[PDB]
Amino acid sequence: QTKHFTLKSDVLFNFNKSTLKPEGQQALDQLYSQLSNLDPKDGSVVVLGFTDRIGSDAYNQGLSEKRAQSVVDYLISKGIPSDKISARGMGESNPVTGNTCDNVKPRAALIDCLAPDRRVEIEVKGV
Amino acid sequence: QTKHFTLKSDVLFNFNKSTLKPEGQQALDQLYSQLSNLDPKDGSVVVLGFTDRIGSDAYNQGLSEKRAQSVVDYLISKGIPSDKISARGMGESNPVTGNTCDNVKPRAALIDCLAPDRRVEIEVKGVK
Repeated sequence: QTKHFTLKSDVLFNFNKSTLKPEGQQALDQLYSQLSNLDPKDGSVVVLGFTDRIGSDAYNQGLSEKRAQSVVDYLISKGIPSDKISARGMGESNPVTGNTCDNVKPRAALIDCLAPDRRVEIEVKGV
Repeated sequence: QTKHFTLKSDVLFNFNKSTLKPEGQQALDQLYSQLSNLDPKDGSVVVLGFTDRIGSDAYNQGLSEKRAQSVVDYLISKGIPSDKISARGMGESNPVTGNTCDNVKPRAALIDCLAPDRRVEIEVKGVK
């Protein structure tokens, strides 16, 4: 059995930062039950960080990876074994919004429209 | 005679980049006849780039400069002599909004509130 989780980066992290906000800690707490029912042998967890097509929530590079790694770190401290979990920074790839926001021009409104693309996804194999 | 022009950085550039956008070229095209009719002996152009207060001082300064050079480089190609036009990046200093946005959240609302600070200012000296 495979499970999929999506968290909002706007809730998890401050702008340009990868330190988990309290609300982000809580959202990982609330999912940790089901996020940890792993097969001892072949259970694995992959944390994938994404931003939007203009990278609106960062001005420094590497933040989608930093954020995924930051989520891994937290989850390991909750009790996922470190050899069972890994982080990847997917940047702007695989946008959820598709072409929805192509014609949105103001910076504020474009940020809003692109919110669904600013997320961390978690794939759990073997539950 | 001195003249002052202000362009919206949001129109001229993409977020966190300094490549002059088409609509930025076009906005420059439209002011051109107002900033090219210069005196050969006293006429000068200065292009100032400003950012909002979000992020690093030094970061915003650098971004600021590149944006100003992009505007200058383009204006040079429309026909302004290189020795009469100049670029100066100003970072987050001299904000138009003052403290108006100090407590604004979340980020999109703040970005919207800080818009007037994200600008390119152009000073034209000695216009005929």
